Amino acid sequence: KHSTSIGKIWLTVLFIFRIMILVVAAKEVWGDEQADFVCNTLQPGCKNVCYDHYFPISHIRLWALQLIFVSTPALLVAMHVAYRRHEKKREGSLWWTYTSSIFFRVIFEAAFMYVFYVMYDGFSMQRLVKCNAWPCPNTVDCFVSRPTEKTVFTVFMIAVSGICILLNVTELCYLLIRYC
Amino acid sequence: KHSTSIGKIWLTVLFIFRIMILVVAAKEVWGDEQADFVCNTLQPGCKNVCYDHYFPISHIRLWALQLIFVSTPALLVAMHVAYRRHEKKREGSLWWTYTSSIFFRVIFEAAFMYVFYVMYDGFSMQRLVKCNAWPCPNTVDCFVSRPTEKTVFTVFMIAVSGICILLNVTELCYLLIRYC
Amino acid sequence: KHSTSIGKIWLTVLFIFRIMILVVAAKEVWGDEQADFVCNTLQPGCKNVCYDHYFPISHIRLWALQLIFVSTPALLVAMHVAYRRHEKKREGSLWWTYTSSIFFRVIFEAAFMYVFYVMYDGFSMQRLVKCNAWPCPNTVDCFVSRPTEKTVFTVFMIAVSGICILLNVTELCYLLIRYC
Amino acid sequence: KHSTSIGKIWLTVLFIFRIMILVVAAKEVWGDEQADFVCNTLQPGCKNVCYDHYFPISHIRLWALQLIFVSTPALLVAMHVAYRRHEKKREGSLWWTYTSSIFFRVIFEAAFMYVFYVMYDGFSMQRLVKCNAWPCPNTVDCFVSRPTEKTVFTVFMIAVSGICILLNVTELCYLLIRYC
Amino acid sequence: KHSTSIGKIWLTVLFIFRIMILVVAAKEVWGDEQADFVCNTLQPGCKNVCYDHYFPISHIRLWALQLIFVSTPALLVAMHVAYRRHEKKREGSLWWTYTSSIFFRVIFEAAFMYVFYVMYDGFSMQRLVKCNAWPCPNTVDCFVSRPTEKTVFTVFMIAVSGICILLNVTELCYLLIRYC
Amino acid sequence: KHSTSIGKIWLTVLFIFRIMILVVAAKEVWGDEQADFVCNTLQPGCKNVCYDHYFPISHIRLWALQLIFVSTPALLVAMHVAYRRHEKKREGSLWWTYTSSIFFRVIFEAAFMYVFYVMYDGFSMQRLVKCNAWPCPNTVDCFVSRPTEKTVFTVFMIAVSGICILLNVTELCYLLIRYC
Repeated sequence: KHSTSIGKIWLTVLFIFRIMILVVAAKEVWGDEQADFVCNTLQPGCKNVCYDHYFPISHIRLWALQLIFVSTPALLVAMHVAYRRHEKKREGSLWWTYTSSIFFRVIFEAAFMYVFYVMYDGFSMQRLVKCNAWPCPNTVDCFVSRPTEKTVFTVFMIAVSGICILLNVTELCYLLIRYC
Repeated sequence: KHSTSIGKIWLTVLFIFRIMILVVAAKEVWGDEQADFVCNTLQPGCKNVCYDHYFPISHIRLWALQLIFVSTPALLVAMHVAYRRHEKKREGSLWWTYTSSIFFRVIFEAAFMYVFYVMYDGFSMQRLVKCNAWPCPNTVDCFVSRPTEKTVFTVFMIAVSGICILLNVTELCYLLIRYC
Repeated sequence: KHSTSIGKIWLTVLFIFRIMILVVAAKEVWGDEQADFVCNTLQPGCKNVCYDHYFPISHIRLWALQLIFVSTPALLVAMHVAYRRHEKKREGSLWWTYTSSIFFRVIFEAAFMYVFYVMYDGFSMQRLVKCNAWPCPNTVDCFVSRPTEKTVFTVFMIAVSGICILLNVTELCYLLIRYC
Repeated sequence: KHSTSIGKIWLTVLFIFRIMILVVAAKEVWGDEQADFVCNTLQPGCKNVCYDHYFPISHIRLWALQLIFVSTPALLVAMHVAYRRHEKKREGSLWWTYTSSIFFRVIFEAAFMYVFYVMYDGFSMQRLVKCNAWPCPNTVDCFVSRPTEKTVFTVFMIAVSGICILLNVTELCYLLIRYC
Repeated sequence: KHSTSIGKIWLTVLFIFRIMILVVAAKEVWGDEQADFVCNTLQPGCKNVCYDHYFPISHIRLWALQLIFVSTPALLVAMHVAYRRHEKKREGSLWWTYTSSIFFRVIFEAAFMYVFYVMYDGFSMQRLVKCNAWPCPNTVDCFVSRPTEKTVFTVFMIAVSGICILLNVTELCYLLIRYC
Repeated sequence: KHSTSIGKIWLTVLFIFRIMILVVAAKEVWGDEQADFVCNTLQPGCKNVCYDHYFPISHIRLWALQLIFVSTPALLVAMHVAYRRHEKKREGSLWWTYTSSIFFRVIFEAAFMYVFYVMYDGFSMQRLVKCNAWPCPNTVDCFVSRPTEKTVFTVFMIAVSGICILLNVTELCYLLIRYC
């Protein structure tokens, strides 16, 4: 509604960039994450628990959840605006919705980025994971599928999300120096 | 027709949220539920009956049935309204359809949530299931595919359904304090 | 054309209900019907003939044929009406087409329901099928994939088809008490 | 252009019927025609040549070719009409195109039906085929996937094609009793 | 722009015919070209190099490249025409673009047909290929998947391409007897 | 906005050419890149690390990233233009956006072409790769799937990208001889 140049151009383009990466290239990279997960063992069920332990949620599913979460505040505004428009036919209020929506986008973007770091150590996928969860005997060596390609796409998504955080913080800074 | 702000915004957004989770992320998590179901046994047919025993209906199929059921009352209203519109050209009556439709949505939402709890104990998927159905000899250990990721998506869908119940109860409360 | 409330609302909603069940949930339930059909034998070709014997046509293919058959009479009417409209530009006749179309819909619905019962005994799929067709030696035990989930969807489709029969019979009753 | 009731209603509906069967139900029946083709032998390459010998072209591909061939004469007319319309802006001639198009449809329909009979003996798929093509040693037993379901759909397609031939012959009879 | 009857009817219909064959029937025929390529050997890597040696590019990929290549000259004209239209608002020139576009279509059609012959000997696929490329020991027998069905579709595409060449040559003949 | 003939015709046609190659033919040439990657070894995990070592990112994913990157500058301009249009309603500036966009396209095109050369040596895929990464014992022979077909498509994409660089350099040359 009252977006700046970066609000409606550099934020909408980067959002489409993230979706395009997810659906065109990234999704099929993760297609055989479990199928080509190879563990050096003869113990039945060891592969299931080790993959589940080291990948509690896939990266692409986490990114899909993140994109769904950061697009919801914009969607809520587009229905509140279309509702107040018809209600009158039957600033101030609009300002508080647009400032909170930016605030919620920053929180959602930072929360998922924090989840990525805590759950997956850093941002580089390792070739070998060592697993001692039951029923694997002692420690079992398992090997990840396409660790390098997944690292490349992880860096792309994290870097763009970090840029989107900065582009949202500046808009909050601009809106919080005039009003207050 | 006579919806409040939460009726046409917070209820329609949450409904789209559930569909987006189901088709974009959740469905492929359950892609190999039976293909990667691994049992420690040499008995033919044991894997078929143990998977069937512990998963009488898949979670995503239950969620798809729930969404189809909770969207039907809205669909029925949108056809009754378009029918009465042309019938006159050839409140009161509309009020009773909109109050019952909300009532049926609450019952449908609560019924499926109850089915989820009774059928699947709690809301967390276990890594190991112990099965003694014929023809499995004694008790056979079987291992579930992606139990943690399925648990995460189960919590998401249950929480949103619980919120949707509250958003529907308040609208019934508002409509049942003015008329009665 | 001259449909009642149940003719254009409760019949069109149920028809869409059946299609949504078929394409969104049911079809992938039957995805691995033969792939996970497991027989306890070492005889080549035994699995092929036993599956063919017990599933001469898949449930979803029978339902797809049923929906195609019960939608043609309506499609024929919508083209006859659009043809008579332009022919004049270049009741009575329309009444006989709409009464026969309902009649054919009832026959098609009842015929497929009868085919379901005769071919598949009841409406519950069994876990074990015993097969003695050549080249299987003596009697061979075979195990069905997802028997419980298939039973659940079978009951849903049969119940809705039975309701659709009743909704079509009443319209025939209403049209056959005024004219005759 | 100058079609009768059966020309534009009963012929167009049956054509959509054939396409609907092909794409919705029939295509996935033939999905594992070679994958589940099982031969009782240890000879490498025997399965490839026996399947190729007994299925020189799949039924669904033959039906797809038939539908493409019987729809081209109508497509050619729809471009000739749109070409003569603009040419004048820049009967007799139209009659000869519409009579030949019906004639070519009958020939194409009968040619493919004749191909089906000659290539595949009758219209019922057998469970067992005996194959002695090199490099199979002596005669090798092979087993077809879903022979009964394929027979059911073969009968449907042949019966509808036979009806379409009759519906096209009558139109030729009507056009060949007035002009000649 | 200045096309004859065969230019805009018989050439556009045949082009759609080739696309329809490619996407509806032909593409799935080549679905398991390498998966069902069977060689009589125990040498790892032998199957990879023999399939690559005998199929440097798949037939459907070659046909897709042909259709893409023979469609750009028409696409280039449709953008040059829309560019000159707006440029004036801001014959002779159009004639030279339409004559060269037909010329390039003939060259592209003939080049790919020549590539098909040189690369694949004739137009019939053989059941057996004998391969001696490293690391295969001596000569290894390998067997092609669906050779007869692929031969049938190869003949269809070659015959239509030959017809399209003749339809393009006549238009060049007509355009080169009036101007010169 | 101020594009020449080559800017809006020969550059947009080549861009569509690259997308058509990628989605219609190229993507499923790379469909089984890892599935048919065959290594001569019995060491678990050896295949995973050798494929990852020699294919850090798939060619099609690199091309998809390249197309996304070289289409962003045009997308940014189309939103800046639509933003300045409405801002006035509420040359010079447009010139600097269109000149930088061409500049960024050249850099992005050259950067990815350089990445292709450095990462993959030349532009021809080899049949055999020798791999000594842990845990592979000594040096292990591995064999690539469809090396010749991938080489053919690699040459096509490199040649078109090189042409696109030249078409973009000339436009920069034309714009940098009038202004400067």
